[PDB]
Amino acid sequence: KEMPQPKTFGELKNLPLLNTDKPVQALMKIADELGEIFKFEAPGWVTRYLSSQRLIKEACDESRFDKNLWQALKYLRDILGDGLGSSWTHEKNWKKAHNILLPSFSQQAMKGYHAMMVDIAVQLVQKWERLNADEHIEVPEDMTRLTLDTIGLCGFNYRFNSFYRDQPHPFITSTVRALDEAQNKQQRANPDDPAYDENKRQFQEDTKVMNDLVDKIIADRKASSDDLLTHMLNGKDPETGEPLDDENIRYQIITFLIAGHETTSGLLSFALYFLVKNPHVLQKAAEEAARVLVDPVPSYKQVKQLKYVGMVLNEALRLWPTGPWFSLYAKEDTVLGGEYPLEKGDELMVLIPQLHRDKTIWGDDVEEFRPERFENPSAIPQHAFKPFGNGQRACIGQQFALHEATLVLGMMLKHFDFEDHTNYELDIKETLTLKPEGFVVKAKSKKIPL
Ligand code: HEM
Ligand SMILES: C[C@]12CC[C@H]3[C@@H](CCC4=CC(=O)CC[C@@]43C)[C@@H]1CC[C@@H]2O
Repeated sequence: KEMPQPKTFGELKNLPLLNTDKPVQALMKIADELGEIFKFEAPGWVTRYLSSQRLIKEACDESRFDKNLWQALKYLRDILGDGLGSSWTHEKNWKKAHNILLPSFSQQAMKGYHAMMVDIAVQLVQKWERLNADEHIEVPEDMTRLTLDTIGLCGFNYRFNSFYRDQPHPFITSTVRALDEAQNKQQRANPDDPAYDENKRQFQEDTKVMNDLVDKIIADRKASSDDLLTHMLNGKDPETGEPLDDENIRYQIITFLIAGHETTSGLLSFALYFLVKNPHVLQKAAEEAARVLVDPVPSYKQVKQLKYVGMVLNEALRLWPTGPWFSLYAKEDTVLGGEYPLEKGDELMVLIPQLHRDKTIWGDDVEEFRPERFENPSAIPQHAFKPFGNGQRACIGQQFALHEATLVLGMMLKHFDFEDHTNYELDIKETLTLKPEGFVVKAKSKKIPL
């Protein structure tokens, strides 16, 4: 009945427990101690963190709970406005943009993106083919080169040309710094203190970087396509008959450029990490890649046939879902789990990595990397596996991400053997989205021509 809560610090309430650069990992440790639900209060906000499938299945009932803008997401509205992921479900532009953009993620759209995804994937493989003997690969850095370029090209017919730069693209640097600031601002007792004026200035500078790139993309399109940008500019919502206005279009462009790259780069990076730490799994995945990818360019159908590679990616998303949060609020008063009364408006936060370690669902070996868990996906209980969120606010990009990641990981496993040459110790960096910081490998080419 009474809800668990970690210790408080006077008027700071629970906030000092989140003074860390790894908040999801810190909150997982609180869930370890307190169980499937605990309340957390800051001077500015209150939420309840959920970790069990039993309770999360209830939170995913859209007749009782709607998507909530949790604190860091509210901060991102300064950049993303009422773009798709940062709008309330009841905000006019959510359903409008959802209706206008959903056909850009049809299976037919995916088939149309395939050749562009191959273009960027081939650039990754060629970069690695061209390294010298004394070199290694910076894995998340190169995955982010690939995933930013892929959403640029597929979504906007724009080439970031990230493989032509040996430093991250400036859009990446500004994305990391802005999302890091949204993460950190949550932990500040007094965010309007002038101590944080320099953080505000930098956040505005990163916002201007993003908006300058949006201007270039828009100018490029004028000076040149059936893609996301086409639908932003020309589509009409079939419900309201209305188009997106120019202000919301700008928010959507930034929205898709950010969301289209970071979680997918983290996934590819974690997937490669788990493969080199589990060589027998790597061998099985590499065997599938060689058996299926018989042509120099993978076809759309061949990527759909990479079943074990798909299982590898799902299992990586099980252990470290790379956007590890989604938040709900109670639409009306209701009792959660038969035990915890909630009031209309009360916030819930789904701790996805902890959901994915629910032993009553997965068994006791929750920490083992075992892609065979996903051999028969219909055998996984409803709402036990939620790396893409829930309901009408689930990830619109889920099929895009998985097709890109399956294609790229398949080509990687076809073209190289991998060495964990530093015996890398997993260090998970959090800037809202997760990545294995510092993960490096050496690739030995299998000498298979493109
Ligand atoms: C493995 C990669 C990905 C993961 C783990 C992921 C995860 C998520 C999650 C958890 C949400 C729900 C957030 C919430 O409820 O507050 C979401 C929403 C979203 N994702 Fe992704 N995502 C991935 C890839 C992508 C890609 C490639 C795109 C774009 C092409 C994308 C665009 C979006 C957008 C626009 C939303 C908001 C949807 C809406 O509210 O209408 N994501 N994603
Ligand atoms: C806001 C957004 C959907 C929610 C994303 C956000 C990028 C950062 C992010 C990381 C997470 O760990 C949870 C999901 C969030 C909070 C995405 C940027 C554009 C998309 O609309």
